[PDB]
Amino acid sequence: GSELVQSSSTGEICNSPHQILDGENCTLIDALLGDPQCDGFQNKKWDLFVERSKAHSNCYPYDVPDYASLRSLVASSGTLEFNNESFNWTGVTQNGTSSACIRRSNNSFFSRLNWLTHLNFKYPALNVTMPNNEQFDKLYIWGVHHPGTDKDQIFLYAQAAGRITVSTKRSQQAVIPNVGSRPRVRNIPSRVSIYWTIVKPGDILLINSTGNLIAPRGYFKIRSGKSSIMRSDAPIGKCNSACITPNGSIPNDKPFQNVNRITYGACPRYSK
Ligand SMILES: *[C@@H]1O[C@H](CO)[C@@H](O)[C@H](O)[C@H]1NC(C)=O
Ligand SMILES: *[C@@H]1O[C@H](CO)[C@@H](O)[C@H](O)[C@H]1NC(C)=O
Ligand SMILES: *[C@@H]1O[C@H](CO)[C@@H](O)[C@H](O)[C@H]1NC(C)=O
Ligand SMILES: *[C@H]1O[C@H](CO)[C@@H](O)[C@H](O)[C@H]1NC(C)=O
Repeated sequence: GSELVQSSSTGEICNSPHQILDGENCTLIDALLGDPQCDGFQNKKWDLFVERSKAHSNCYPYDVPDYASLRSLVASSGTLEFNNESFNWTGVTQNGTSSACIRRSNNSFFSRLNWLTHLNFKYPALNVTMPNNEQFDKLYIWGVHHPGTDKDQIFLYAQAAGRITVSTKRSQQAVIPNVGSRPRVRNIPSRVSIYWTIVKPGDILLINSTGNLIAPRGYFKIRSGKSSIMRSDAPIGKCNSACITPNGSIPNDKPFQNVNRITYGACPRYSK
């Protein structure tokens, strides 16, 4: 029967009763790192985050090796509560900026990251620690910088590229920066690779670096938690509905549904 299956929708997503966050030009990852279009998303919370097909990044060219996993982690958690922290950044210059990441017409950078360069032509071996003495877990986002040329590498860090090691008592992550010119993006042949690390209470964050480090300014709180993300170009209207799809919201009364596999909230079984 067809009275058991739902096939239609208004085409709109209803803004109630689930907290929906429309990304517009921004991906979740960009709102996390702090891309300048995405400054309004700071410390926002949500039950469902909606990515758009038109989304574009407009900052430093970067890649995230474990993109999906990170995008999914932060998704479930459903918060961007960030906390600034006082790292001991001695011996280095802070707040590097780029003409590729524009903010108020001035060269800037990802709001949540800290680009360290040499100070007086020295870049000491960093041995900096940040303990989690809190009750909850801390989520730290950091990166490694891959300059286009050796000339840039010496300009920025005053020595050749060496290993970056981010470890805790439970794990260790080690990256080797790779000097090499990758195709220009926003006139930038350099790249940044994004990595992440979770620190449990009583555990400690340990950073080891001789350059190429793109440092965190602090941590996000990690829930997880049942929130989510859906890729959809569907418009948003004012209404109430418990079940949302990428083709729009639908009512939750039939046992089945053939509009789309992906749903959030109290929904029918997909059938087809
Ligand atoms: C969305 O992206 C377009 C393309 O560059 C841009 O013109 C527009 O300003 C962006 N929207 C806003 C206001 O963030
Ligand atoms: C930061 O690092 C230096 C060298 O390791 C140390 O001597 C200094 O006391 C530190 N500053 C703070 C506030 O811990
Ligand atoms: C670095 O930038 C942040 C905000 O971008 C600012 O609050 C801080 O004072 C800056 N640090 C230094 C030492 O300039
Ligand atoms: C961190 O990394 C380097 C390269 O492996 C290592 O030689 C150095 O001793 C380490 N620093 C600390 C804090 O042990």
